[PDB]
Amino acid sequence: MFYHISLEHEILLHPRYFGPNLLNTVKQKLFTEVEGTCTGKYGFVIAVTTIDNIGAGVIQPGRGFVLYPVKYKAIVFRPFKGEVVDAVVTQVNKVGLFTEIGPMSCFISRHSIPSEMEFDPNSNPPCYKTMDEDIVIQQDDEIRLKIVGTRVDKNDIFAIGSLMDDYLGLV
Amino acid sequence: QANQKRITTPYMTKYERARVLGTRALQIAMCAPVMVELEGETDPLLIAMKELKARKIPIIIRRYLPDGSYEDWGVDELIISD
Amino acid sequence: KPKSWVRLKRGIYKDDIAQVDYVEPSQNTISLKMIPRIDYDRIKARMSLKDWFAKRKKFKRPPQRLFDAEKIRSLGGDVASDGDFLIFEGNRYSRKGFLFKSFAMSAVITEGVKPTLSELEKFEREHNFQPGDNVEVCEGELINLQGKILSVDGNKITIMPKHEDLKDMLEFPAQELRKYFKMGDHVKVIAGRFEGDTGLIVRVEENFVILFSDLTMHELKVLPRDLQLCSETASGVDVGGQHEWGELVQLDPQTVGVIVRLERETFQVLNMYGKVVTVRHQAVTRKKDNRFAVALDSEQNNIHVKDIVKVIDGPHSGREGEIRHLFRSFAFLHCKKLVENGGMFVCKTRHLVLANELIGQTVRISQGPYKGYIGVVKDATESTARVELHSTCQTISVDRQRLTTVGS
Amino acid sequence: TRETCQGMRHAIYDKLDDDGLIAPGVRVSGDDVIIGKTVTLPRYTKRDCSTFLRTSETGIVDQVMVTLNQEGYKFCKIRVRSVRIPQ
Amino acid sequence: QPMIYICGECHTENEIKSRDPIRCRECGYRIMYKKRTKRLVVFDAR
Amino acid sequence: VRRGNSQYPGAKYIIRDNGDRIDLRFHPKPSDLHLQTGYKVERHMCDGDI
Ligand SMILES: [Zn+2]
Repeated sequence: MFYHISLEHEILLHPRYFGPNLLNTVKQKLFTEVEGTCTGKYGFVIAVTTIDNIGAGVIQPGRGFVLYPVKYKAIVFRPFKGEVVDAVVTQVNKVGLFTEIGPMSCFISRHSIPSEMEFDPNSNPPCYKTMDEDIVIQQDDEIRLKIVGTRVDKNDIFAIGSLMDDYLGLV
Repeated sequence: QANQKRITTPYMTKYERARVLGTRALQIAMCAPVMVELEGETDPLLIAMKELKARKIPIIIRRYLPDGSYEDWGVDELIISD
Repeated sequence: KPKSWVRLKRGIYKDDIAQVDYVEPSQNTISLKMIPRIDYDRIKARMSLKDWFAKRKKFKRPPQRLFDAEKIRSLGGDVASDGDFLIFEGNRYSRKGFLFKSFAMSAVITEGVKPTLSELEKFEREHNFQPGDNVEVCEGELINLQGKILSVDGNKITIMPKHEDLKDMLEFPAQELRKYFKMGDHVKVIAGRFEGDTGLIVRVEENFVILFSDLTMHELKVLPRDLQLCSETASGVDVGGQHEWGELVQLDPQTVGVIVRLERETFQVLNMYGKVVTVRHQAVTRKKDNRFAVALDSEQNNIHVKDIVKVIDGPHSGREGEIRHLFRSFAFLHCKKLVENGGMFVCKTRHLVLANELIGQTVRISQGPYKGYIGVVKDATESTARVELHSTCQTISVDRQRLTTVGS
Repeated sequence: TRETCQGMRHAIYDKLDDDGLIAPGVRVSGDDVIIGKTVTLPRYTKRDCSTFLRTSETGIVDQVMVTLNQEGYKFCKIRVRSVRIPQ
Repeated sequence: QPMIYICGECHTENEIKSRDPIRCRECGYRIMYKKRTKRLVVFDAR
Repeated sequence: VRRGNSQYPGAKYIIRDNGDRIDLRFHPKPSDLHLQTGYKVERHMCDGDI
């Protein structure tokens, strides 16, 4: 789920940039720092919209650097358990289906698929299908999935989804 | 402690002088842009002393009161005796 | 007790794990079944046991291997059969290969003895409850209640579970206590087919929990009791310190790689070419790291290790990493933001871009203000030397053009 | 020798004679070996445990005495002389 | 190779081999002294 | 740094921004005598030092 939240980050500055363009290099470093990161407490950080304020930096004794507390408003994508979201199928195989929700990637286990669906190794594009073949999900399809779990890996949370509930299928 | 009425001494203390000169010298040594004409000067401490006499050190002294508040003084707003 | 693991104090069988067969307190001797230690070279040369003991001082003890009757037949040794057991050199050997022998109780060790898992394999109730784990009450009046393991004990754990909307703590023993977890939550397996692994459970069957390993998208079913809940990530610490994370290794002389992932049995070592190949612990042998080296780059500037560089070209594009190992035409980069390959990848060196013979000899100073003095050269560069003077208690620096070595 | 013994400092050992001892009349400086001694391990099979001249001192070997101690082990004493000019 | 030592009592030079115990072959004395070096010794006369 | 640790008004170490110390006693390869702006040189104490 995408969110707009205000966060705070302290950027260290080498005395090299104690020049007229200091405030600009401060925000440039903030952008380079926070953008693209992921955290369990706040989820993925998609982009930095604005900078609310730059605090007065401090000179740390002995060290040359100056530290600035930079409060900033950013876009974050945090999923949740029990949440229905759209996803994009990117690879389909016999084991299951692999989808993407923004930066996150999801894998749908056989126990999360309705009993009508059955694995078919014989098909050239592997896919999930039932005998009626009313609904067919293949690569690049749009699906609606329920998030069942959250697992954080190397500062990168990954989620497992589900489509087992009613009305969750290719629309 | 609104800087409208700063109640601490308008003179830079000897401790403030010592620490400001040292901190600015370290900054110069780390290629911080200089604020005065260096004509034939190379030692970072001597350059920092020149900047102090010129009232050009880009540093603010934050003086904490016992009560917990503080006052911010630009290094150029203080009287330098020694 | 019968069928117990013990060890030996002295003798040629010392430091050998053994299993008890029978104990006779009256005779002060016990029977231990263990792996025989027999030397095949001795059988080939047909040496007497007494002669082996006479010259035992400089003779190495044989290793541990399962007894084979066919092997001795080829070597010419005599093998006798006595029912299930086999008699060889006045000792009874089992058909499987285990050696049955009797030894004094005093020599045998019966306290503080603990076999290893590897040892048990050759010879071939418990509970796992830790603080911070959710447990259920399978049996008893209060059923279908999940509580946290506040305390721990041995046979009778006597945990103080905290159930939902229940501030008070109850009392339950080990047998009544059961390990249960909810769907879609982290779970860790201390013991199992693939121990030390983490995954998420899509469902919880009554006795066959199903989880998916992060290592590979494959099912892993283990007993729920063996399962545990742990928000902490899987450490994956190696056993015995054979290697270390981010360490260069020489799988083959031409190809050199860095181990990026550590597992219980397999290894995922990243080679120079950038692909991922799986290997075992024994096969991979360590290689020293080039603490100093040289290379080349597109900019035609010197590059050393531990320098920040940008991959402007090559397999990767717009990628930043820190060099950890260097090769003639390859270099290993490090990072912390990269999920793939444990944060470590490899790119070509060129594609990367910037982002003594006189020592100890005796010399006569032949020119200058110290002419005539004599000394021993303690250190010499290509132009200047340090000469300890025989007469002045001082070591001086002298231009090498002012020295002549004194010959014997 | 550096092939067999392991813990050898970077000090030269060429001032020693074949008996492992320096000879009288040799100039010595701080961190110079004067008694070469190795202990066999339980760069292989030998650990250097040589005696070095005290750091910052210098002189000339005055005399070298070799004996057996009470328990019959070989035993050496080395006297180093240093001329001191008042300063 | 020779390793000549001087006996402390009878002043007799005599060969000694490493691992050979210290003992004068003439008088049996157990204290011996090494001979002066053959290296070049040069002093300023100051 | 060219003078090294043996000619008195010389230097003993080069410390690079990476933090690795280059010992100028065990005379190292001339490529390791290279100085750039980030580095520091542990020079011998000289006249006028405080
Ligand atoms: Zn004698």
